Amino acid sequence: MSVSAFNRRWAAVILEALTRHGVRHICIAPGSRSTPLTLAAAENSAFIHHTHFDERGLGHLALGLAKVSKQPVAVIVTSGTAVANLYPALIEAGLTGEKLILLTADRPPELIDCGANQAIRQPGMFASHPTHSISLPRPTQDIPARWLVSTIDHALGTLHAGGVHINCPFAEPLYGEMDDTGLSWQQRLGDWWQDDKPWLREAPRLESEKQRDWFFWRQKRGVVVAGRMSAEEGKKVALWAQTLGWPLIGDVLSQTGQPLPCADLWLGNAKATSELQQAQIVVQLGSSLTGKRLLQWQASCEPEEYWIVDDIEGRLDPAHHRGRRLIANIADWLELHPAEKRQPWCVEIPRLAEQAMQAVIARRDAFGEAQLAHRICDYLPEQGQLFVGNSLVVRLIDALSQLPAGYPVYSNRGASGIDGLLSTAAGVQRASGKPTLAIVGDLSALYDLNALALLRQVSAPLVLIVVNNNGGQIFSLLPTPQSERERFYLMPQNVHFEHAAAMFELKYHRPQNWQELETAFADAWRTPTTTVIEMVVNDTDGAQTLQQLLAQVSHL
Amino acid sequence: MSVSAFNRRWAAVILEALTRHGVRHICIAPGSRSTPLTLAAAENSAFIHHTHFDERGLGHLALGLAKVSKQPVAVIVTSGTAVANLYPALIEAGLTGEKLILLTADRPPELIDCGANQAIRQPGMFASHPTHSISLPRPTQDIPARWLVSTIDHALGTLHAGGVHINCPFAEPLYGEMDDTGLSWQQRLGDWWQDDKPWLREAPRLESEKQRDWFFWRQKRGVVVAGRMSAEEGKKVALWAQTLGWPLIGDVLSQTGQPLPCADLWLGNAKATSELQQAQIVVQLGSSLTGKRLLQWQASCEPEEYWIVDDIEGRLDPAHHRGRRLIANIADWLELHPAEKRQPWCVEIPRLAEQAMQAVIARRDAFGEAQLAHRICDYLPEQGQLFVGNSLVVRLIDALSQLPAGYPVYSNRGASGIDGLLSTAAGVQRASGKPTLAIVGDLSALYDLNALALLRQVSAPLVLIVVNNNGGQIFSLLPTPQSERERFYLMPQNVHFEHAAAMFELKYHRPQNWQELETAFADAWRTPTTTVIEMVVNDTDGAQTLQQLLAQVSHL
Ligand SMILES: Cc1ncc(C[n+]2c([C@@H](O)CCC(=O)O)sc(CCOP(=O)(O)OP(=O)(O)O)c2C)c(N)n1
Ligand SMILES: Cc1ncc(C[n+]2c([C@@H](O)CCC(=O)O)sc(CCOP(=O)(O)OP(=O)(O)O)c2C)c(N)n1
Ligand SMILES: [Mn+2]
Ligand SMILES: [Mn+2]
Repeated sequence: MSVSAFNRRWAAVILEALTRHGVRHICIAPGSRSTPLTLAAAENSAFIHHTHFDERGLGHLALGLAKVSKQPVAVIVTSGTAVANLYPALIEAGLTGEKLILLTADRPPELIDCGANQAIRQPGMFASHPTHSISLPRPTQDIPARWLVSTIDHALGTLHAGGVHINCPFAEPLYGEMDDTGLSWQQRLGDWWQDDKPWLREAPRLESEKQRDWFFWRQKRGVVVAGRMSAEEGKKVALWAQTLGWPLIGDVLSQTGQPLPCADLWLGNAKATSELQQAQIVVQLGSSLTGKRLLQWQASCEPEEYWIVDDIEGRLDPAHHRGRRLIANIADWLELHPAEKRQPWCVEIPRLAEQAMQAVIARRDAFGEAQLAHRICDYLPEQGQLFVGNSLVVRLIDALSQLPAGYPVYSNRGASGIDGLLSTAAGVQRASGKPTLAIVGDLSALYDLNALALLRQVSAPLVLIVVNNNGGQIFSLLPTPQSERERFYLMPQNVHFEHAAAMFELKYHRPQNWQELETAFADAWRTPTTTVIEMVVNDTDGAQTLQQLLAQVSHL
Repeated sequence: MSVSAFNRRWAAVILEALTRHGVRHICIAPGSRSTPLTLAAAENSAFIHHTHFDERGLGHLALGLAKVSKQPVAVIVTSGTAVANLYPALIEAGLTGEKLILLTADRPPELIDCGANQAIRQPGMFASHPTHSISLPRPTQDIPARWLVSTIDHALGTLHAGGVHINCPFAEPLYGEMDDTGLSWQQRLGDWWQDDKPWLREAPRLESEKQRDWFFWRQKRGVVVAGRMSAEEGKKVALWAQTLGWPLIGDVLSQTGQPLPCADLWLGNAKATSELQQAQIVVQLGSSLTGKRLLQWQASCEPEEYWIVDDIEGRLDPAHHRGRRLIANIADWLELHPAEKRQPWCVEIPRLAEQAMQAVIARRDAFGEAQLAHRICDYLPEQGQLFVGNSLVVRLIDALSQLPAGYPVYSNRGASGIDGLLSTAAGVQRASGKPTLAIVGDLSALYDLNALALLRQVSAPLVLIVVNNNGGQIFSLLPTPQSERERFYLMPQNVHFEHAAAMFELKYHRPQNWQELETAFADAWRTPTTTVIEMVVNDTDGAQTLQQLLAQVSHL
């Protein structure tokens, strides 16, 4: 009888199904057409609910929650451009593996392509970027609940990584009293409603087999490259490489402790690349390598075999080496391919790395973004986590700092967009409840400015450092043409962030020197709130300091 | 030989080709992969260049420019999530007709699906939303320039309406001095380079034939419904309806002068629906009707025939009436189907319309958003234009005000997104150079907050009224459930906009009464800058006032 009531019962099956696959967090944006999903979610006690008004920011909030928690995170939006705004976060999830379940409300079929308000063609609108796409039919009791739950269960159960687009059409009426319409339809699932398992259990595991010739290859001269992995995996990789006697090139994203720090500098020295030419195998664990010199060495090296171990699917070597692409949990993979103690084979590179770090330390005093990057270890919150933005900051920390082994680092380095960094950081914080240091550039902060609304709600202190060098100064590091550089690349916006902080009642500091910065941090970690720290630096100093250190270390 | 030089020669052909199709404005976001396109655009004197750091805002800026100028507008962005952020504006263009030419830089094929930084699958990523999609090949001199320009000319020449996605892969190196690589390849186009015409002229016109039985139908009892159309078309439709003696129901977007104003109120009166039951034909010109009562009457009416005349393609009647869907320029269509002088047949509705407007006038004094909407016709800038936002404001003006015939009104009412209203308003202002009044809600202003950066640059005064009723109070108008309403629908953010204005050095006023509002207006119109006027109102007053007026008029 009641369409409004059946809509809600149809939606309740969808939401309850998700709880059987570890969905705990659900992020919801406002709308009318999404009513059946949103009310089902609100009524379901299994969920932690997050809200936001900008669906692009909502998608990145969900991304951050998923990134840290390692469980699927659901999103509810209404029909129309609300759905399109989820694209950036979905694309990033497709590259780095976050499980985002996008529940996108839709008009019913009879209201598509007829000029109806807020009605667009939604099935397939994210093309190949979701791992799975479900285009649900117009709700009807003539399709059994067991079909609906089974379709959800197949999508979630078989999900190795990445997003799922579930398009959910609903016809009006959407509002009205809840009657018994659809109760017997639901009850056909019997005591599944009281169960904690999926209706259909379909959970194949995707994993490469052990490499049986590892105990041959581990005897050879090898290099370990560590990219993005978990904080615990970083510690395990550091011990493993040390035991192998192989040099470990550790990315800022690796949490290995970077025992040969400043690789972006010393990989520029001919003595280093000459010694690495002796490598017969490279075993890379993790991916999304940060530094230019590392990417260039990776592209140029010619070991007999190149292996990449990661739980991400697909090719991960942009230089297309002869070798192996091994899909595995990194910690599990290390157990299956253990190290045996062996004399180290590198003799020159440890010296060069020490010399490289000494060159950076010699330049630590100037109050600039290169020095902030170098020193950032001194400002990490205890038992906290770091969220590192894109553009210069991730490159500077990677090149100039040595981050502690096992200290959690998070980032958006799949597609490396500057469009969702504040909202992602908010999700990273909420997921773990840890004190968080997030560092972003000024254009990045402007891009996601309204995410400061989300940052009014954190469970532990969050410090947002905005490095304001007046534009995208990565384009002062790149050899962009001088005539067009300011207008068409740097795009200085000539703003500060004190009023932004004030709008959202966030504490704000603009430290002028190292002492003021240390005071600002000591202030900030005291309460479970977000503090904005704006570091104003001269436009090109960071880029130029990196360039100078590169040159200096190359001549060592 | 030089890859960087040839990249730029390939791009130069693309950009110069666009000048032969009326492209004057180009909107550019920052990046490296986009270098060939951006430098080709920058060097070409034919263009006016606009920049912005948020690609979602950039798309909407281009939308606003296209909306007013009625010419194609180009957009350049770099690869990755930058491209995804264009989706909302592209979808809106697809619905309302703006010609947006999206030049999306891409990695070359050898860097896709291999874990390379900022590389994603871009061809087809907008699915069916572009009118035309071009996936350009990896640049090479082995494909002649005549092919490249012909492909562009086909897409632009045959473009009736909506967006074009042109995906543009470029391999590194991207930077370097320009040499003669690709010069002889370009010169194969000969004096096309000096021409004002396309290489291939392909421009078939899409248009419905003259209706041969119009002289029969124009003598019947007809109703004219006017939706979105140009300001000049609105004046012509008003005269045409008046001549025929047919009642004209005119949308806020119609610029007809709304001779039977407050239709959203008087269509709720049974006597008006009874009189309209006598209508034998409904001729609707334009689409995207605003008001609920009008959409309800449209859905219930059963004239012998229902016609919709508009220059947008496809079905435009969400009630699927028996009738005709006629594709034409509305002005041309009226000339082809002229009015005959006939006696008006409606008697009751003119009475009701006057009584309805009197009911609204009686409540004009309170300092609320309903009253602002009613009185907005008194505050329109001389020789200016109005940009109306979504949610309550467009509904309140449509229901409560009578806007002058021929006074330009602009909006985003295809998909009615609240995600790009500020950036669109900026483009609307820049394209015409006219003084502009823009009115939006608080969640809408927060959504596109960083577009205040764009509003620092307007060519005539722009008044941005932000109506702050603390949340999306359209959900206090809709029968949303009270228990979940605040957290999951209204989502109050409890902010003001004084600091937002200050951040971007915009003048700001928060008037407490009508005198202060009028003082703010008078001052704002004196300089070619943006003034932010925040009207703080009681949350539910606007929605309740509309409900009350609906009830009162229904009982007349
Ligand atoms: C959504 C989107 N659209 C455009 C871009 C292009 N893009 C970049 C990629 O080239 C770099 C990706 C990376 O880190 O690898 S970096 C950059 C400027 C950032 O300026 P900033 O925050 O002030 O930082 P600073 O440069 O240190 O001063 C841009 C605009 C993008 N990434 N994402
Ligand atoms: C991108 C996106 N995502 C979500 C929505 C859903 N949505 C709406 C559509 O349902 C109504 C469209 C219309 O027809 O006008 S209106 C609305 C609230 C806006 O709040 P406000 O600015 O403070 O204004 P007020 O309600 O008058 O107080 C939302 C959140 C959307 N439209 N677009
Ligand atoms: Mn910057
Ligand atoms: Mn509001």
